[PDB]
Amino acid sequence: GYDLSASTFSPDGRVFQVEYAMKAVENSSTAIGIRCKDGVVFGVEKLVLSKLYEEGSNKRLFNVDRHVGMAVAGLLADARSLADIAREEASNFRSNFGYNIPLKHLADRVAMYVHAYTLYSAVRPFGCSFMLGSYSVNDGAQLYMIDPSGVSYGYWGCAIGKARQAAKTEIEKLQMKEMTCRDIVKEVAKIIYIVHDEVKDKAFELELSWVGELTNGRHEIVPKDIREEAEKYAKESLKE
Amino acid sequence: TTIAGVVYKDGIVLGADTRATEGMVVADKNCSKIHFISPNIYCCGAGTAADTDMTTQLISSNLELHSLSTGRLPRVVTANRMLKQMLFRYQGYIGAALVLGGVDVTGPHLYSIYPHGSTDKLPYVTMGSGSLAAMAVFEDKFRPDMEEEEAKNLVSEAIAAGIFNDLGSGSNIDLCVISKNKLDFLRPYTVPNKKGTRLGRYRCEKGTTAVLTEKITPLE
Amino acid sequence: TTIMAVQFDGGVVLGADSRTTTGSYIANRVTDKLTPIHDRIFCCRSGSAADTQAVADAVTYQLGFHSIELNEPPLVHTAASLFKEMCYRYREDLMAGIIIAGWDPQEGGQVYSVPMGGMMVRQSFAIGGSGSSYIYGYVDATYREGMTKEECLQFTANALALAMERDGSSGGVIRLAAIAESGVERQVLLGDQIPKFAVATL
Amino acid sequence: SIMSYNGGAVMAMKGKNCVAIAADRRFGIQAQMVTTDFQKIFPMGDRLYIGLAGLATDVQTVAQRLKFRLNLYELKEGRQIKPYTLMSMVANLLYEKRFGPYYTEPVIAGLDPKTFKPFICSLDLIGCPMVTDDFVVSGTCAEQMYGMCESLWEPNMDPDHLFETISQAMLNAVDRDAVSGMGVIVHIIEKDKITTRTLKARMD
Amino acid sequence: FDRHITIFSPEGRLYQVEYAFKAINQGGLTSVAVRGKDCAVIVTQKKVPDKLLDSSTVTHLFKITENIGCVMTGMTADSRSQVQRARYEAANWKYKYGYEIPVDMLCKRIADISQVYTQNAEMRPLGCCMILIGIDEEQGPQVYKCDPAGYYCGFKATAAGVKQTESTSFLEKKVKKKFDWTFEQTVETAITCLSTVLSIDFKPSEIEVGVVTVENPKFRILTEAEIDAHLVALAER
Amino acid sequence: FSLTTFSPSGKLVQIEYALAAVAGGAPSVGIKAANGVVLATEKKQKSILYDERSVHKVEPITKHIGLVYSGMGPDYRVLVHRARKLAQQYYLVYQEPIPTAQLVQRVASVMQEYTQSGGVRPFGVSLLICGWNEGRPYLFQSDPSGAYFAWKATAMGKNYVNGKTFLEKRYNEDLELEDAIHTAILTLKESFEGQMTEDNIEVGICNEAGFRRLTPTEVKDYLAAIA
Repeated sequence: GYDLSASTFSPDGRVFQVEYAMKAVENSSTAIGIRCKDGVVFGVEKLVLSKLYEEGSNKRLFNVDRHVGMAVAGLLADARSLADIAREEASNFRSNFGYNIPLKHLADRVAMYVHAYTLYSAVRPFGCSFMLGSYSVNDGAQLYMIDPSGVSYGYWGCAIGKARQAAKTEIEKLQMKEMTCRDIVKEVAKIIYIVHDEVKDKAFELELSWVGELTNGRHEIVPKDIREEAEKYAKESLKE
Repeated sequence: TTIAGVVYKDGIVLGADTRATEGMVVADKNCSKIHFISPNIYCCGAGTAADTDMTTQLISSNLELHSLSTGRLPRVVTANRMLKQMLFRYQGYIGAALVLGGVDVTGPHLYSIYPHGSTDKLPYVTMGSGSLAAMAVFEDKFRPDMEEEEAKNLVSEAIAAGIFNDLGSGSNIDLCVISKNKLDFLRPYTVPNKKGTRLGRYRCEKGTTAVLTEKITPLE
Repeated sequence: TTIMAVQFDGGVVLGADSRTTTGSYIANRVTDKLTPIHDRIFCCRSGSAADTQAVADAVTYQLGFHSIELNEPPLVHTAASLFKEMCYRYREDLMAGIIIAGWDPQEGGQVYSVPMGGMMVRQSFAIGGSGSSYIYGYVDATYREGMTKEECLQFTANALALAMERDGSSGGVIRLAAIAESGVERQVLLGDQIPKFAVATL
Repeated sequence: SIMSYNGGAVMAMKGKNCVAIAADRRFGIQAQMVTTDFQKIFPMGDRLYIGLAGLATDVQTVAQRLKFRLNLYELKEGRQIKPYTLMSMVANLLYEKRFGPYYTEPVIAGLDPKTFKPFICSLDLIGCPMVTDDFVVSGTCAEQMYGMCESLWEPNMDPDHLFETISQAMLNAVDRDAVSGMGVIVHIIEKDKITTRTLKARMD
Repeated sequence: FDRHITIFSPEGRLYQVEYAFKAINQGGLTSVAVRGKDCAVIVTQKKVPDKLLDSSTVTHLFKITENIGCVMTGMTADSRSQVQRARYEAANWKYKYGYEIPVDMLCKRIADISQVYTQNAEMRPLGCCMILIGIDEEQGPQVYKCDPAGYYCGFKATAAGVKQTESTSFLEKKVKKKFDWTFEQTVETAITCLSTVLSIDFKPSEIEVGVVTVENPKFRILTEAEIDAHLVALAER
Repeated sequence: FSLTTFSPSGKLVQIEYALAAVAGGAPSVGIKAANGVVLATEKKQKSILYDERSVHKVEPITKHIGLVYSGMGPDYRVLVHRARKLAQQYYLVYQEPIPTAQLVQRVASVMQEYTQSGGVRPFGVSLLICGWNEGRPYLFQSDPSGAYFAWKATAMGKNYVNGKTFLEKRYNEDLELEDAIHTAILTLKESFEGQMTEDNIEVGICNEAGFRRLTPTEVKDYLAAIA
């Protein structure tokens, strides 16, 4: 048929494997990212399938450099691989040019590595979308998302996974261009708690990360005293 | 060897001698040291003759391959960048020292290229063994924005200075004049040296040479 | 060869002689040892002409590709780092002394020297070549932080004139260049414009 | 030196509508003669010959590798080769070893097989041709043969005189070179006949 | 069958290469390019569906060199690859030959690259069209287009996208009268074509315009404050 | 489907189908007069927007060799480059301009390289190669199979049979380069679905002076049934 290879077109110019690889992202848990006035904040709806797994397993927030973070949704092995590629890109950039890679450039370099898998018969496309986020004094805050096809666009707010629609419908309410990171944390946790469905799947963990002035261009996991102070606000705003 | 070039008001004039040595002995008398690169670009060559021949031939073929895809007239910067990029890759083992000159849409250009890949674009350049005698004339008699015949006289004087004061140069002066609307390759231009007329005769008549064996082999 | 670079607040100043020798014969007396890598980044060239010309061409290629695909003007540190990688990866095959001077919006006027072995270090004034030995004292006794463009041009011309007067492999013409946000000015000093100093008679 | 390890001498000389070529017949190591019927002139077609002086290994190797290319050429082509083109073939064959050079300095002599105008050429060991119109030499006695051909050569020469000229040059040259001689052989080639002679020479 | 792999059919046709012309229309956008006596213009529409996207990143105009500009139409990821290859080729041209690549030559280099994908079964063709513009020394302004199959040609005007036939009808109807071509007439013609075939009453936010002229050969992408100046003049007459 | 496969009849089917792509391209004429060779073809555009002074169906390989084709232009631009390289290789070795037959051999070798591997399709072009070597004109016809034919006159592309019978009934020797151009244009006028203008065709001739693509002025001159 016309839907068995990525080297194949259909009579209307469609490549169905690349779309089927997006269908795999649609069936994964939800991650969001919001660009603030002075940083970026990532949030992930981390599902715990069994109580035998430790708290900290299947981390879906990755540090790709000391100023760049990465959140993924889809197949997780594919995401770990793409993280390993995003790391050697930034490594070789510093090795050859002597400074931290920008994110518009890293996004392009990873997008092309992802697009190369949409052309051949010996490989499948990647089964993961993902967001990158950085902050610099010169380049400012930045948030890009990359799809399996190899597309890359900038954002003020974005979501990937099951509850993409439901989450962007809440993110557009935010006036993110006015706010700081500690105030957008509350909103990120509130959205993740709004879109999570306890009947469709079991209990979950909230996973957050930051980059901005308050970390000095260092991508960090959020401390516990703030993550709990936001999870509480999420519970108290569910009275609606 | 002795080669030279100038840039006058309208175009380029090149010059060269014709002697070629293998040691302190003269092998050739009417050599041709000015080589075709394009209908608007010619090159003079010193150093190891085979290296210059093959290098000029290769760049000529590559430019006849480039101009035929583009459909345009070639440029001198392209030839220079080919030559220097190759000679730098061979790290000097190709003993091709050159004087390249032509005329394109941007105007007349003249270059000197050394076998390690260094280049100099100048209004007058000399090269070979009689370089110093040629430049002794250029420094004393050169002027900007000269006419065709003044430039030709200057180059002939330079090559003659290299001839009559260097041992590796002699036996003729060739030139090439290049302009936007003309090209004149002058082989020979002056003949300042002529062998002496011989007085006696040594023509050997049939029989003075002894033979042991003979064979004939007809053909058609 | 005698090359020199200085930074002031707005930007940088560069300078160079015009001589290219082959032993003791002067093959080119009007050489241009200043080289535009980009619109506001220059190279002052010392050492083997072949090696350094090739390195300059290659770095120009690299930085053009980089700057177009970023769509912002490149840094001086970037060009200096490319020079460093090429001069260090091929230090056993190159004889190349480089000074990189230019202007960048992030950090402004900058000067980077890249000697033969391929180390890199930022400087306020950098001197290189074969005549720098004869002016290492003058430039230390005369430099002062807070100089404007014209005072730096004067300094760079006075130093190169001395280095050319004493060094046999340096002479001819002082080619200057000043770089800043506005653009790139270029001068050529020759004849009486080159500074003259007292030569003792007793 | 290198090429003086085996010795040799080759000459070519034109006439009016004819051409000649000559060589010595000695094979020997440094200072010992082994054989007196050594081939150094090789036919490359009718009305076209080539001669080789230098290191005998390279003589045979170049001749065989050139006959290889020539046979393939004139098989693919449907024509015998012109001398101008054999010159370039040899130049390419030798410049392919620009850093592993064959130690030969060939000499070519022939007639174009349509208009039959003579041709003579010389090459170095890395393939720079030299198309003179009087005479060419290569070997260990090059100066001695230059001195004879400069004085004896005349512009227009019928074969009966060309033979005498190219013989009296070779004999009196190799009679002053220690590692060249023990016989001299001459080929005269015209439109209608190729004549071949061995000469009365000293064997010391 | 004769439609899955790049083989020949009994009627001598390549259907996988024809199906790559259909991918150009999946993005759902239309590009237009017009040539003048001293100018050359490219035009396309800028459709953001979300307010969460940064409009600065959503573009289909690209700078290949300082003097050459492009507009890409088709699948968005293929276009970035073709654009990066165009940039690499333009840079290596100048490294090798010492002068800037023309449009006539860059176009056919991209076409030569694209034809190998039709003759070798390694890689898929790219579902993207490409229109370039640039000012030549003697020839003047140039407008060149290349295809997924490796076809290329110069144009006075052309389009790429869904509304391409109904754009080339407008354009061939306007070109025959041969008015005094100018910068303003050129941009007005392009915008009127894109307005007629789409019937949308453009804003300055819904299009992006790149231009190149003999006065200033540097490609420059226009601002919303400069597209409005040309848009207002249309409503007048 | 596959190219490294014979049929029981003993036929190569993908080659036969590559020739079907030649049989559907624009017509191309070839005539070998006594003192020259003519090459003419249909260069017609789908709109007034296409600039016809930018691409050429008649291209030179050397000073004395030239080409036309019928079929696919992308495939043509590869063989043009290959022929131009092979001519320069020949010159680099022998320092003589390549004969017109050796180029045809070495180019049919390239066309044959693309007939023996899997994962490659043959070329969808046939060529007509004109030359002037050794005081004689030449005209050949290379095919995707790797086979060439020397012709005195022929036609390729759409209506290549009636266009050839026209030559069989309207061509002889004792011609010259100007009586043959009229015959070539008359042989193209059979299939011209419209008014023949100077810009709808493209002509190239070879002779003692070498190959040259004529200009639109020279085309408009003889388009009046003149000479």
